[PDB]
Amino acid sequence: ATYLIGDVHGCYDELIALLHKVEFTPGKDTLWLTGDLVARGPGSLDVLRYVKSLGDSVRLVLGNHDLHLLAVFAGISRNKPKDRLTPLLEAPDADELLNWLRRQPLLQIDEEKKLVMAHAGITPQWDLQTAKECARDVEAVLSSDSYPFFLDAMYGDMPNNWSPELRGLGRLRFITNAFTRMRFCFPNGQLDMYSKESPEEAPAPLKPWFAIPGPVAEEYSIAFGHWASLEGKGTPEGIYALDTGCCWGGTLTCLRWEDKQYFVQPSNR
Ligand SMILES: [Mn+2]
Ligand SMILES: [Mn+2]
Repeated sequence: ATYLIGDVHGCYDELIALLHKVEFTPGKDTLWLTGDLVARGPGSLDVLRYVKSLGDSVRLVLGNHDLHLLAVFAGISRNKPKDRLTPLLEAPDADELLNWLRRQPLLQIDEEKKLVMAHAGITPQWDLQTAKECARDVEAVLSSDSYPFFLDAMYGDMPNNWSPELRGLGRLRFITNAFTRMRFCFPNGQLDMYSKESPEEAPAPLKPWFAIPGPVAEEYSIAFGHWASLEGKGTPEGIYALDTGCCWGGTLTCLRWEDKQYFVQPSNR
């Protein structure tokens, strides 16, 4: 069976309880995770140890908190107490866990399931070939010996409009923002990097990225996490918003792909 779970955010107990509810069995089943494995919840260290141990039984995409953890580890960014990352950063296997984490994808594609995953979704300004190339380019910098320079460069809110002509720092920043921070778009597909509200709470003319017809969404189902204020609701056919806010006191959601059946684990608080 194939299971897809939204942002875990260090909620190790809820993750394991949900996997036991569906009797997840590595070697028979595959787990897809929308990223943001770490921060806010208490068990980021246990989450990373477990997800790394799954090997080929898990298909991960990196989220914005996963990249932020890497930036803290590399001395690029300051550790925020609220993120609760210190046990992971101080662990004796921190190097092993985080060198594994930075090698993971930003984008997963299964052609037989006609299924795409990324943390925030797929901007409507990208076709599939472009999304693949952009994921490959950022994955290459993150997996390289020089990844702290990219982590430092990734911070920024501009440019917010895609063009194949983008080069350099702006190209990489846009790619990172589209895969890991996107929520709202302007009508022309341009990213808005400020509003984090629900679609009904947002100011005009902002619309969800998935409300703008895009070439990927026209041919593939898209699963994503990230947008907790969406509460997993309000999406069109073929768009699966899996982040129901476990770390915020919401729920952890798991979708089984074969029958589109949902399983939910309440937050422990
Ligand atoms: Mn998140
Ligand atoms: Mn996120």
